[PDB]
Amino acid sequence: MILLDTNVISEPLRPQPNERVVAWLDSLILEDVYLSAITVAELRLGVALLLNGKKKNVLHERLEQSILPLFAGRILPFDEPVAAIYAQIRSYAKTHGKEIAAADGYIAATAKQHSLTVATRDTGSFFAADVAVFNPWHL
Amino acid sequence: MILLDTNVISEPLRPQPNERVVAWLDSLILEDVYLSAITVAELRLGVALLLNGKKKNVLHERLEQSILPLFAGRILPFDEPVAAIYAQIRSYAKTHGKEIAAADGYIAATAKQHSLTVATRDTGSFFAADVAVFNPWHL
Amino acid sequence: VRLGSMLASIGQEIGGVEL
Amino acid sequence: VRLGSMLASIGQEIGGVEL
Ligand SMILES: [Mg+2]
Ligand SMILES: [Mg+2]
Ligand SMILES: [Mg+2]
Ligand SMILES: [Mg+2]
Ligand SMILES: [Mg+2]
Ligand SMILES: [Mg+2]
Repeated sequence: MILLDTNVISEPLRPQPNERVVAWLDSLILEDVYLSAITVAELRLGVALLLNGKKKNVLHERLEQSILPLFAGRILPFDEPVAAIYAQIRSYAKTHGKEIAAADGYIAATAKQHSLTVATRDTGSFFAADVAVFNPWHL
Repeated sequence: MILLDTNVISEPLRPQPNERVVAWLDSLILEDVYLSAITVAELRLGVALLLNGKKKNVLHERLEQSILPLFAGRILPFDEPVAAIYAQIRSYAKTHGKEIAAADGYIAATAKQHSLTVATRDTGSFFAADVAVFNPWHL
Repeated sequence: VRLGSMLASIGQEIGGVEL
Repeated sequence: VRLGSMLASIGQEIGGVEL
């Protein structure tokens, strides 16, 4: 099962997206792909900060009415159980000279709690969190 | 209803806590006090990073077996609805020259979603989030 | 079905964005 | 009942901490 990090779901939306990432996303079974509520918040914030009004309005519509519905029932919250895993992962990394930022920590804890592999371009923090990861920029 | 920020619930645990804050906490009706899962994660992380092993073990026990049970059923998750409020609040602050960090944004969005007043020492970010706030260091 | 293609299509109609 | 007092008691038995 996969938990898509913000940098992966955002790649296809770029002017010249990496074809390898797009193809990988196309090989996945939708029902097996999840999003953390944290990633949804970051996606929504990114859209709301666009400098081009026209683009923002259109992308807001597409995000809410076309993209997020693909994940209905699979937007995972950061709740009490995930909070426990978060503290465990971040403290362990810290007491072992590893680096994990809060944001990455939230995603990593969500994935561990649900037994998911994190898809992300930046695998560093997740390796330290001892959570499975996959970088779609690679084969 | 109140959402306690990390700096408030942590104050009584200090060597010489501010008596005004402790008294304020004592005037509250427990059932009307909530914690964000984000704050629980930060409290748990803080305890796990203590340099004194003995202290860490004892405080871990007290947090899990004595403190958190006081909030059973009232540890609020950061879920999809809260994510929407988060993006709204942070983008609005940004487009209006106001400052709100991610961490404070999560707490503020949780409070707005549940119609709660945030209790915190640092009211700055919450004022910009247009969420009710109360600083127990004041009367 | 094809998640990547679905997203790439959105990016193209708006001219692309950096999220 | 008294949330602040409950917490202050914990802080005192452990010697106080900075969270
Ligand atoms: Mg995610
Ligand atoms: Mg938005
Ligand atoms: Mg989550
Ligand atoms: Mg809280
Ligand atoms: Mg802990
Ligand atoms: Mg929350």
